[PDB]
Amino acid sequence: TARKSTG
Amino acid sequence: YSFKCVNSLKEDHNQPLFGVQFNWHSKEGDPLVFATVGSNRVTLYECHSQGEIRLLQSYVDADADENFYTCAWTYDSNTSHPLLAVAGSRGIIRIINPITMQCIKHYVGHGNAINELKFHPRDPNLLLSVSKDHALRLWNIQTDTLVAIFGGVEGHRDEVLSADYDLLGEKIMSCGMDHSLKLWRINSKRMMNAIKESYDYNPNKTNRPFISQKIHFPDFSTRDIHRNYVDCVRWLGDLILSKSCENAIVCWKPGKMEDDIDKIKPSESNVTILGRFDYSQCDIWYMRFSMDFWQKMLALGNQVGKLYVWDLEVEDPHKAKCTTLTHHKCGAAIRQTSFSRDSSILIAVCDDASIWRWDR
Repeated sequence: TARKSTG
Repeated sequence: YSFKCVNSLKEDHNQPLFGVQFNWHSKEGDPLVFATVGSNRVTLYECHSQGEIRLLQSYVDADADENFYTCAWTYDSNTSHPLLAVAGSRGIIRIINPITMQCIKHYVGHGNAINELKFHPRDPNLLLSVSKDHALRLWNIQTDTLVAIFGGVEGHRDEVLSADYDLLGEKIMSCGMDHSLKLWRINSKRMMNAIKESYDYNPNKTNRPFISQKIHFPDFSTRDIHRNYVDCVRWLGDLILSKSCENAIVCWKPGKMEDDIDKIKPSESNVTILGRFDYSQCDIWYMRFSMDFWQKMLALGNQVGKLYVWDLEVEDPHKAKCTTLTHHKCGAAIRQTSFSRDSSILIAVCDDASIWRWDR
């Protein structure tokens, strides 16, 4: 499920 | 279209800059100005010679926990003065006087995060907001009315992430985390009348509240373009450019190759793919492309600070010519780009709060 950030 | 990097800077908050917009309603002879949004603030800068990016003033929200995601420019339709709308996690739209940075007024409805704001291309008072609560709303910022909500179970079923009006502001395409792109026509009899009545509303002269339209059925819907969250969309005449987090902008249209967009019916089950512009390292969502004022070009940054620019001044969409712009010190994710109205400057803004200026 896609992340908004690389972290 | 070729550019070189002339300056960069970083804002003091160190949080992502999620949005950047030049003011395309700048007055002749005045310098070019853009706004950035990130943390709980919006900041304006002026572009000067020798790459200078001159810091003017910010608006900082009273809530330390607000996080502005998006902004859009318009002007006051009586005085011509530019106005800047901004919104984000708190779900409150603020209308800011960019000269003094005062918040002139605000609007609540979504209560829930606002992911994008767009002003209508012919009427500077019509503002579209798209929300994490799954709906779009159309507001009239002259009479301070909510004209319409676009939602319902046949609307989006998860956060709306972007939307765009077509050239004449007759119809909106929206897209979001349900993987779908939906069309909402606003030139219906019902919607043109709702707009006219919004202009006729003055709460000092009547007893009634202003009634908003509940629009529960899009005029077209598809989930057959992308296979993940759809986070930016733009009309290109009667075609659509849209992207997900799958390293592609797809150029497509509703219906079959020869179908006129104003003859598409809500039950249309086909789409036509006219081209796709692939690129690399843009796997994260909320990464928006922008076009110049004339729609001759499109720019997108990726999650490692590379910019891609496509020249769309060619006979068919799949013939677009790509160039890339890199700088050894720009390595954070680029969340949005913006071109000046004259196309001479491109600004990219990043997750580490940096801003990059490229001059044509």
